[PDB]
Amino acid sequence: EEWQDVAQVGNDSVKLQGQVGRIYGLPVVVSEYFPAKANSAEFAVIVYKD
Amino acid sequence: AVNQSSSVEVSSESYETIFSQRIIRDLQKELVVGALFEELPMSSKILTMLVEPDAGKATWVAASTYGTDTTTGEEVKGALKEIHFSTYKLAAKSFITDETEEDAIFSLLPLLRKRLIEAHAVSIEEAFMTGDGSGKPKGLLTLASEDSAKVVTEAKADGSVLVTAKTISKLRRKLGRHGLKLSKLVLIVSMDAYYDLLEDEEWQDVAQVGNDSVKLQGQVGRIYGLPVVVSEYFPAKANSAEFAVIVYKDNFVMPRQRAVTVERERQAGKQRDAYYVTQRVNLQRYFANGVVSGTYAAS
Repeated sequence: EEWQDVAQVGNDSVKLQGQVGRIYGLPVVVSEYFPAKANSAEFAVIVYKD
Repeated sequence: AVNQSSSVEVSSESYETIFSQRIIRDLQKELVVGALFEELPMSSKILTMLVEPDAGKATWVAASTYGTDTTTGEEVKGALKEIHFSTYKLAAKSFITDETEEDAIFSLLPLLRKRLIEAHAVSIEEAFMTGDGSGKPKGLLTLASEDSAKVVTEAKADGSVLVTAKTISKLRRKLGRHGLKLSKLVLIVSMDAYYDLLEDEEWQDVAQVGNDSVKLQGQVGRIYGLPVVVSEYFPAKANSAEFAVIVYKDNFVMPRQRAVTVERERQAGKQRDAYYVTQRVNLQRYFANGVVSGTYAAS
Protein backbone atom coordinates (compact mmCIF):
# COMPACT_ATOMS: atom_id res chain seq x y z
CA GLU A 1 0.00 0.00 0.00
CA GLU A 2 3.08 2.32 0.29
CA TRP A 3 6.88 1.82 -0.24
CA GLN A 4 6.91 -1.66 -1.87
CA ASP A 5 3.23 -1.83 -2.85
CA VAL A 6 2.59 -2.50 -6.55
CA ALA A 7 5.93 -0.98 -7.43
CA GLN A 8 9.38 -1.82 -5.94
CA VAL A 9 10.68 1.60 -7.13
CA GLY A 10 9.25 3.13 -3.85
CA ASN A 11 12.47 2.43 -1.94
CA ASP A 12 16.29 1.97 -2.08
CA SER A 13 16.20 -1.67 -3.47
CA VAL A 14 14.77 -3.75 -0.54
CA LYS A 15 13.33 -7.08 -1.63
CA LEU A 16 15.89 -8.52 0.01
CA GLN A 17 17.43 -9.25 2.60
CA GLY A 18 14.23 -10.08 4.54
CA GLN A 19 11.92 -7.03 4.58
CA VAL A 20 13.65 -5.00 7.31
CA GLY A 21 12.46 -1.49 8.23
CA ARG A 22 14.92 1.23 7.16
CA ILE A 23 12.62 4.27 7.41
CA TYR A 24 14.52 7.38 6.21
CA GLY A 25 17.70 5.21 6.39
CA LEU A 26 17.27 4.63 10.13
CA PRO A 27 16.94 1.09 11.58
CA VAL A 28 13.68 0.55 13.48
CA VAL A 29 14.05 -1.21 16.83
CA VAL A 30 10.97 -3.17 17.91
CA SER A 31 9.92 -3.11 21.57
CA GLU A 32 7.03 -5.31 22.78
CA TYR A 33 6.65 -3.16 25.97
CA PHE A 34 4.00 -0.69 24.72
CA PRO A 35 0.39 -0.95 26.11
CA ALA A 36 -2.68 -1.90 24.02
CA LYS A 37 -4.31 0.33 21.33
CA ALA A 38 -5.90 3.35 23.06
CA ASN A 39 -4.76 7.00 23.57
CA SER A 40 -1.24 5.61 24.18
CA ALA A 41 1.93 6.09 22.15
CA GLU A 42 3.13 3.67 19.41
CA PHE A 43 6.10 5.42 17.66
CA ALA A 44 8.86 7.06 19.76
CA VAL A 45 12.01 8.93 18.61
CA ILE A 46 15.08 9.87 20.68
CA VAL A 47 18.18 11.98 19.85
CA TYR A 48 21.14 11.98 22.26
CA LYS A 49 24.72 13.33 22.22
CA ASP A 50 25.54 14.36 25.84
CA ALA B 1 -10.34 -61.38 -31.77
CA VAL B 2 -10.05 -60.65 -35.52
CA ASN B 3 -13.19 -60.86 -37.68
CA GLN B 4 -12.93 -57.97 -40.15
CA SER B 5 -10.87 -57.85 -42.40
CA SER B 6 -10.00 -61.56 -42.84
CA SER B 7 -9.38 -61.55 -46.57
CA VAL B 8 -8.46 -63.98 -48.27
CA GLU B 9 -6.71 -66.24 -45.72
CA VAL B 10 -7.18 -67.03 -42.01
CA SER B 11 -5.95 -64.18 -39.75
CA SER B 12 -5.70 -66.50 -36.67
CA GLU B 13 -8.28 -65.83 -33.92
CA SER B 14 -7.00 -63.38 -31.23
CA TYR B 15 -3.83 -62.37 -29.29
CA GLU B 16 -2.10 -60.99 -32.39
CA THR B 17 0.09 -58.21 -30.98
CA ILE B 18 3.25 -57.41 -29.01
CA PHE B 19 2.79 -57.14 -25.21
CA SER B 20 4.26 -54.16 -23.31
CA GLN B 21 5.64 -55.25 -19.93
CA ARG B 22 6.81 -51.65 -19.33
CA ILE B 23 4.89 -49.88 -16.54
CA ILE B 24 4.45 -46.07 -16.68
CA ARG B 25 2.35 -43.78 -14.46
CA ASP B 26 1.32 -40.16 -14.04
CA LEU B 27 2.62 -37.45 -11.68
CA GLN B 28 0.25 -38.05 -8.76
CA LYS B 29 0.72 -36.60 -5.22
CA GLU B 30 4.22 -35.70 -4.02
CA LEU B 31 5.38 -35.61 -0.35
CA VAL B 32 6.87 -32.29 0.88
CA VAL B 33 5.88 -31.71 4.56
CA GLY B 34 7.07 -35.04 6.12
CA ALA B 35 10.68 -34.28 5.17
CA LEU B 36 11.53 -31.03 7.03
CA PHE B 37 11.05 -31.61 10.79
CA GLU B 38 13.72 -32.19 13.46
CA GLU B 39 13.91 -35.83 14.68
CA LEU B 40 13.92 -36.81 18.38
CA PRO B 41 15.07 -40.35 19.42
CA MET B 42 13.57 -41.88 22.59
CA SER B 43 13.43 -45.35 24.26
CA SER B 44 10.28 -45.05 26.45
CA LYS B 45 6.47 -45.08 26.08
CA ILE B 46 6.32 -41.30 26.70
CA LEU B 47 8.99 -38.63 27.17
CA THR B 48 8.45 -35.74 29.63
CA MET B 49 10.53 -32.53 29.90
CA LEU B 50 10.28 -29.24 31.86
CA VAL B 51 9.49 -25.72 30.55
CA GLU B 52 9.65 -22.61 32.84
CA PRO B 53 7.52 -19.40 32.30
CA ASP B 54 8.55 -15.72 31.97
CA ALA B 55 9.04 -13.39 34.88
CA GLY B 56 7.79 -10.87 36.02
CA LYS B 57 6.62 -7.56 37.48
CA ALA B 58 8.25 -5.88 40.48
CA THR B 59 6.49 -2.92 42.17
CA TRP B 60 8.75 0.06 42.88
CA VAL B 61 8.85 1.62 46.38
CA ALA B 62 6.95 4.70 47.64
CA ALA B 63 10.30 6.61 48.01
CA SER B 64 9.86 7.12 51.80
CA THR B 65 9.62 3.51 53.09
CA TYR B 66 13.33 2.66 53.40
CA GLY B 67 13.24 -0.51 55.56
CA THR B 68 10.58 -1.69 58.05
CA ASP B 69 9.13 -2.25 55.50
CA THR B 70 10.16 -1.99 51.88
CA THR B 71 6.77 -2.57 50.19
CA THR B 72 8.24 -4.31 47.11
CA GLY B 73 6.57 -7.13 45.14
CA GLU B 74 6.12 -10.72 46.20
CA GLU B 75 7.30 -12.80 43.21
CA VAL B 76 5.75 -16.26 43.25
CA LYS B 77 8.21 -19.07 42.43
CA GLY B 78 7.49 -19.92 38.75
CA ALA B 79 6.22 -23.47 38.29
CA LEU B 80 8.17 -25.71 35.90
CA LYS B 81 5.51 -26.99 33.51
CA GLU B 82 5.76 -30.53 32.16
CA ILE B 83 5.42 -31.29 28.42
CA HIS B 84 4.78 -34.98 27.61
CA PHE B 85 5.06 -36.72 24.19
CA SER B 86 2.96 -39.74 22.97
CA THR B 87 4.20 -42.11 20.17
CA TYR B 88 1.37 -43.75 18.14
CA LYS B 89 1.82 -46.85 15.94
CA LEU B 90 0.57 -48.03 12.55
CA ALA B 91 1.18 -51.11 10.44
CA ALA B 92 0.29 -52.54 7.04
CA LYS B 93 0.43 -56.10 5.71
CA SER B 94 0.60 -57.67 2.27
CA PHE B 95 0.82 -61.15 0.79
CA ILE B 96 0.88 -63.03 -2.53
CA THR B 97 0.77 -66.88 -2.91
CA ASP B 98 3.70 -68.69 -4.58
CA GLU B 99 1.21 -70.25 -7.16
CA THR B 100 0.05 -66.74 -8.39
CA GLU B 101 3.12 -65.29 -10.10
CA GLU B 102 5.04 -68.07 -11.96
CA ASP B 103 2.07 -68.59 -14.36
CA ALA B 104 1.97 -65.10 -15.88
CA ILE B 105 4.44 -62.24 -16.52
CA PHE B 106 7.19 -61.93 -13.89
CA SER B 107 7.01 -58.24 -12.86
CA LEU B 108 5.94 -58.84 -9.23
CA LEU B 109 7.85 -58.30 -5.91
CA PRO B 110 9.51 -54.74 -6.13
CA LEU B 111 6.24 -53.44 -7.67
CA LEU B 112 4.31 -54.36 -4.48
CA ARG B 113 7.20 -53.22 -2.23
CA LYS B 114 7.26 -49.72 -3.80
CA ARG B 115 3.45 -49.44 -3.63
CA LEU B 116 3.06 -50.22 0.09
CA ILE B 117 5.82 -47.71 1.06
CA GLU B 118 4.30 -45.13 -1.37
CA ALA B 119 0.85 -45.70 0.24
CA HIS B 120 2.44 -45.43 3.73
CA ALA B 121 4.23 -42.16 2.82
CA VAL B 122 0.90 -40.69 1.61
CA SER B 123 -0.91 -41.81 4.84
CA ILE B 124 1.80 -40.18 7.03
CA GLU B 125 1.62 -36.90 5.02
CA GLU B 126 -2.24 -36.93 4.98
CA ALA B 127 -2.26 -37.49 8.79
CA PHE B 128 0.35 -34.72 9.37
CA MET B 129 -1.91 -32.35 7.37
CA THR B 130 -5.25 -33.52 8.90
CA GLY B 131 -6.15 -35.17 12.23
CA ASP B 132 -8.97 -35.88 14.69
CA GLY B 133 -6.82 -37.73 17.27
CA SER B 134 -8.30 -41.25 16.99
CA GLY B 135 -4.91 -43.07 16.86
CA LYS B 136 -3.54 -40.66 14.27
CA PRO B 137 -1.53 -37.42 14.87
CA LYS B 138 -3.21 -34.03 15.43
CA GLY B 139 -2.36 -32.70 11.93
CA LEU B 140 -1.56 -29.04 11.30
CA LEU B 141 -5.07 -27.79 10.33
CA THR B 142 -6.72 -29.23 13.49
CA LEU B 143 -3.84 -28.14 15.69
CA ALA B 144 -3.87 -24.54 14.28
CA SER B 145 -7.56 -24.13 15.11
CA GLU B 146 -7.59 -24.89 18.84
CA ASP B 147 -5.18 -21.99 19.66
CA SER B 148 -7.55 -19.49 17.87
CA ALA B 149 -5.14 -18.88 14.99
CA LYS B 150 -7.48 -17.66 12.16
CA VAL B 151 -8.29 -14.49 10.14
CA VAL B 152 -11.58 -12.95 8.92
CA THR B 153 -11.26 -12.72 5.91
CA GLU B 154 -8.89 -13.38 3.02
CA ALA B 155 -11.15 -14.09 0.03
CA LYS B 156 -14.65 -15.28 -0.87
CA ALA B 157 -14.78 -18.98 -2.05
CA ASP B 158 -15.22 -19.98 -5.78
CA GLY B 159 -16.18 -16.45 -6.92
CA SER B 160 -14.84 -12.87 -6.63
CA VAL B 161 -11.07 -13.52 -6.06
CA LEU B 162 -8.93 -10.93 -4.17
CA VAL B 163 -6.29 -13.03 -2.34
CA THR B 164 -3.23 -10.87 -2.96
CA ALA B 165 0.15 -9.99 -1.37
CA LYS B 166 -1.77 -8.13 1.42
CA THR B 167 -3.19 -11.40 2.96
CA ILE B 168 0.29 -12.75 3.90
CA SER B 169 0.75 -9.62 6.05
CA LYS B 170 -2.78 -9.96 7.57
CA LEU B 171 -1.92 -13.54 8.55
CA ARG B 172 1.60 -12.50 9.78
CA ARG B 173 0.26 -9.63 11.97
CA LYS B 174 -1.72 -12.30 13.86
CA LEU B 175 1.16 -14.90 13.78
CA GLY B 176 3.27 -12.85 16.26
CA ARG B 177 2.10 -11.85 19.78
CA HIS B 178 4.85 -11.69 21.06
CA GLY B 179 7.81 -12.85 18.91
CA LEU B 180 7.11 -14.84 15.75
CA LYS B 181 8.98 -12.56 13.35
CA LEU B 182 12.26 -12.49 11.32
CA SER B 183 13.22 -15.28 8.85
CA LYS B 184 13.24 -19.09 9.59
CA LEU B 185 9.60 -19.73 8.60
CA VAL B 186 7.84 -21.38 5.66
CA LEU B 187 4.32 -21.11 4.20
CA ILE B 188 2.23 -23.85 2.58
CA VAL B 189 -0.42 -23.01 -0.05
CA SER B 190 -3.14 -25.22 -1.59
CA MET B 191 -2.89 -26.21 -5.28
CA ASP B 192 -6.11 -24.32 -6.11
CA ALA B 193 -5.16 -21.12 -4.17
CA TYR B 194 -1.63 -21.25 -5.70
CA TYR B 195 -3.23 -20.46 -9.10
CA ASP B 196 -5.57 -17.81 -7.68
CA LEU B 197 -2.55 -16.14 -5.81
CA LEU B 198 -1.35 -14.94 -9.25
CA GLU B 199 -3.98 -12.31 -10.27
CA ASP B 200 -2.05 -9.55 -8.43
CA GLU B 201 -1.10 -6.61 -9.37
CA GLU B 202 0.86 -6.15 -6.13
CA TRP B 203 4.41 -7.03 -4.96
CA GLN B 204 5.36 -9.92 -7.33
CA ASP B 205 3.11 -8.57 -10.14
CA VAL B 206 2.81 -8.76 -13.95
CA ALA B 207 5.19 -5.78 -14.47
CA GLN B 208 8.88 -4.84 -14.46
CA VAL B 209 7.96 -1.91 -12.18
CA GLY B 210 6.85 -4.44 -9.49
CA ASN B 211 9.94 -6.57 -9.85
CA ASP B 212 13.16 -7.27 -11.68
CA SER B 213 14.00 -10.48 -13.64
CA VAL B 214 12.72 -12.81 -10.88
CA LYS B 215 10.29 -14.89 -13.01
CA LEU B 216 11.92 -16.82 -14.92
CA GLN B 217 10.02 -18.93 -16.09
CA GLY B 218 6.48 -19.59 -14.83
CA GLN B 219 5.58 -17.12 -12.07
CA VAL B 220 7.06 -19.26 -9.24
CA GLY B 221 5.95 -17.20 -6.16
CA ARG B 222 7.92 -15.47 -3.38
CA ILE B 223 5.69 -12.98 -1.49
CA TYR B 224 7.75 -10.79 0.95
CA GLY B 225 10.81 -12.77 -0.24
CA LEU B 226 9.52 -16.00 1.37
CA PRO B 227 9.63 -19.55 -0.12
CA VAL B 228 6.31 -21.14 -1.18
CA VAL B 229 5.36 -24.81 -0.64
CA VAL B 230 2.73 -26.26 -3.02
CA SER B 231 0.46 -29.09 -1.79
CA GLU B 232 -3.10 -30.34 -2.58
CA TYR B 233 -3.71 -32.12 0.76
CA PHE B 234 -5.90 -29.14 1.77
CA PRO B 235 -9.62 -29.39 0.86
CA ALA B 236 -10.62 -26.29 -1.15
CA LYS B 237 -14.14 -25.53 -2.60
CA ALA B 238 -15.36 -24.49 0.84
CA ASN B 239 -14.81 -21.89 3.59
CA SER B 240 -12.42 -24.37 5.27
CA ALA B 241 -8.63 -24.26 5.69
CA GLU B 242 -5.98 -24.25 2.97
CA PHE B 243 -3.24 -21.67 3.73
CA ALA B 244 -0.81 -22.46 6.56
CA VAL B 245 2.36 -20.95 8.09
CA ILE B 246 4.96 -22.66 10.31
CA VAL B 247 8.05 -21.24 12.10
CA TYR B 248 11.26 -23.30 12.54
CA LYS B 249 12.88 -23.11 16.00
CA ASP B 250 13.29 -25.30 19.13
CA ASN B 251 9.75 -26.57 18.43
CA PHE B 252 8.11 -28.75 15.71
CA VAL B 253 10.34 -31.72 16.56
CA MET B 254 8.92 -35.23 15.93
CA PRO B 255 9.56 -38.04 18.48
CA ARG B 256 10.20 -41.67 17.54
CA GLN B 257 11.63 -44.87 19.00
CA ARG B 258 11.70 -46.75 15.70
CA ALA B 259 11.57 -45.92 11.99
CA VAL B 260 9.96 -48.11 9.35
CA THR B 261 10.55 -51.86 10.04
CA VAL B 262 9.80 -54.51 7.41
CA GLU B 263 9.51 -58.22 8.26
CA ARG B 264 8.64 -61.53 6.53
CA GLU B 265 6.30 -64.43 7.42
CA ARG B 266 5.88 -67.84 5.62
CA GLN B 267 6.53 -70.77 8.00
CA ALA B 268 3.90 -72.20 8.80
CA GLY B 269 1.22 -70.27 6.80
CA LYS B 270 0.36 -73.02 4.21
CA GLN B 271 1.85 -71.41 1.01
CA ARG B 272 1.71 -67.71 1.80
CA ASP B 273 4.71 -65.35 1.75
CA ALA B 274 3.62 -62.33 3.78
CA TYR B 275 5.22 -58.95 4.43
CA TYR B 276 4.45 -56.72 7.39
CA VAL B 277 5.60 -53.13 7.70
CA THR B 278 5.38 -51.13 10.97
CA GLN B 279 6.17 -47.57 12.07
CA ARG B 280 5.81 -45.62 15.35
CA VAL B 281 5.84 -41.79 15.35
CA ASN B 282 3.79 -38.67 16.21
CA LEU B 283 3.83 -34.96 15.27
CA GLN B 284 3.72 -32.61 18.25
CA ARG B 285 5.39 -29.41 19.53
CA TYR B 286 6.08 -27.76 22.92
CA PHE B 287 3.94 -24.59 23.42
CA ALA B 288 0.61 -24.20 21.57
CA ASN B 289 1.33 -20.77 19.98
CA GLY B 290 2.97 -19.43 16.76
CA VAL B 291 1.19 -21.21 13.90
CA VAL B 292 -1.68 -19.87 11.71
CA SER B 293 -3.97 -21.90 9.42
CA GLY B 294 -6.44 -19.91 7.30
CA THR B 295 -9.47 -19.83 6.83
CA TYR B 296 -10.15 -18.25 4.23
CA ALA B 297 -13.84 -17.86 5.24
CA ALA B 298 -16.93 -16.63 3.36
CA SER B 299 -20.52 -17.73 3.91
